[PDB]
Amino acid sequence: QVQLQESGGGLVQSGGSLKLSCAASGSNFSSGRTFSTDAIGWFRQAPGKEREFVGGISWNGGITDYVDSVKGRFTISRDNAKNTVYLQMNSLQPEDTAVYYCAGRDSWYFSKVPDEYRYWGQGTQVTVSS
Amino acid sequence: SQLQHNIGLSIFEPVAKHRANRIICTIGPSTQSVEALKGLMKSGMSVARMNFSHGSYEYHQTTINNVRAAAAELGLHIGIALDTKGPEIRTGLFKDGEATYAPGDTVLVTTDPAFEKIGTKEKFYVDYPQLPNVVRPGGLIYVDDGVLTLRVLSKEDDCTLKCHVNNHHRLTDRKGINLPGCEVDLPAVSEKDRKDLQFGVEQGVDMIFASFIRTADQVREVRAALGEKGKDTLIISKIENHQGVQNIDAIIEASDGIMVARGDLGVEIPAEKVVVAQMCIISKCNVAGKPVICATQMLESMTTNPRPTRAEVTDVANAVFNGADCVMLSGETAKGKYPNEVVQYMVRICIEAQSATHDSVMFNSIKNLQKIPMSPEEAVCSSAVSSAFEVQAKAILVLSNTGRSARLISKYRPNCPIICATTRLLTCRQLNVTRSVESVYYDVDAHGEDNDREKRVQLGVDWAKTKGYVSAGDVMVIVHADHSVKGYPNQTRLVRVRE
Repeated sequence: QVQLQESGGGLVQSGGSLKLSCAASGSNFSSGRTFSTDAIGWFRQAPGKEREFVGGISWNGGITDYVDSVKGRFTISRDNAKNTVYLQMNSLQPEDTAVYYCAGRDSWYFSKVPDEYRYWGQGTQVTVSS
Repeated sequence: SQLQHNIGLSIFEPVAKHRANRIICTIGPSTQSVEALKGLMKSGMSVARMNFSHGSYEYHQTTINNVRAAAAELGLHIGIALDTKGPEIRTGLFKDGEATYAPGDTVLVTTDPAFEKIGTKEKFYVDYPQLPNVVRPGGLIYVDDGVLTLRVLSKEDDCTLKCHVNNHHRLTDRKGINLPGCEVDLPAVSEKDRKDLQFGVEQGVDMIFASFIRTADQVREVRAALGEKGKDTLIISKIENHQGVQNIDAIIEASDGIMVARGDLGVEIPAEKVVVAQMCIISKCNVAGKPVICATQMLESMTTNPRPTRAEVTDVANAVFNGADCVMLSGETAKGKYPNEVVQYMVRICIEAQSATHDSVMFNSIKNLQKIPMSPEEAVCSSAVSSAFEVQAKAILVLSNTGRSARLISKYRPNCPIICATTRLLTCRQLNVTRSVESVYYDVDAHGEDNDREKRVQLGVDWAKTKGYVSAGDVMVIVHADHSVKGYPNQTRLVRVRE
């Protein structure tokens, strides 16, 4: 219904930084839900793993949570007027090398369970070499 | 019990309900484009409303032609509703659109067409010709919903009066008057009102929102005007004064649905009363199994702001809880900066309210009021919802060509979509104001005559499946008519959906 579009991956230097961007279209006309009504989660899938949580943001941005590994290093924000979610990743490390997806849940609140989200982006590669 | 259901709610769990209520949108300057209508329709609009207190027949032909086209493009059945001007001392077209009056100011009040639009702080025009002959020096002239009040001081001329301004106010073009004395003997259909209705019958509108309906005999007047070219179009009485509320029972009986014009009511009755008046009118409409609409003041402040107020939202929620079949936006959608967002706020309010009501209680209530012996027709639709509940059905599929059946089946307020499979388009369109119904058109000319009623049932079941209602191994509830009945449906069938 709602589609998410990722962008911003690539190669970065150990200690460098990237800003992941997620742009949203359509709607769930059935529920009257749009990007701005829905919480957004950021998940990453490291090589050969499943897809763990990084951080999440409530519908109007009033609440966010982060996995401890990225706390103080990553920041999720959103501009509902531009239909976009941002993940700002600073002091990137080799351990953050993974593919990152944004996902939108049909709820005002976010979750850390991948199976609880309704629409995803295709995902973008992030590789940090030292 | 709601009490149980309430303590079982979680704000965090997603809601699952397929929306049961219907959203009525008013068309106007910001939504009249085909692309805009298409956005209204995608965002949940079931009937487009043509407010005829404004615009020419050319503006309103543009709307008809444009929703039909937008509808077509979407392959949907959208209703068209002609809201009448109504009998209404009305007055405006101010010079520069406006004028402001201070207490103590003296202002002419003329029934001369010469100042009908060069209306200034000093001389303006009141549509009622009998004003000098019905309002005497001393009494008051309520201007713009009991807000600005004028004390009459003299019949200055043959058709002009010189009046004393009580309270300050800013009057914009076209403000309604509420002369506090009755015996104004106001007609049910002004001469324009008539002429606007042939134009509606002539263009094939699905329903009239007849305005300022006071007594049942007026709802007869509206009818007769519609003619026989329009015998089959819906009349929705607009209850907007104490007389409507007073005779709500014979107005309901003689109308086809009721609209609660909440704001218009609140000119004459207190807010705390209006609350009750809505509970009351809506519920009487439930019991009569007639469609009831909430009207004025819905998500008002989302006409200029990207979000409405929490109070306005518990307001819409209440109209749903109260039992409304539809909510109607006006100005939120007609002159507003966020039409698609407001309409999508309305969808989310309905689903959340729907999700929050016990599924059964309305059924039980409406059932426990029915007198016994029930009639066959009543029992058939009653037992349908009942069976559906009992076997856990995911959709009721009724075959009705006028749709009377779907309005009966919805009167028991099931907890699943009603899929109406009709051979009339008008019926598709008109059913838009009845809770839980979703019509599906069987073009007889295009296909067989479907006397075995088999194609039509497939039609309904195909839809139920593609619309996401029902899936392999779900039980469905078919309500049609036997080959040996005068009219009405008397046959019901409990099928299982096969892969």
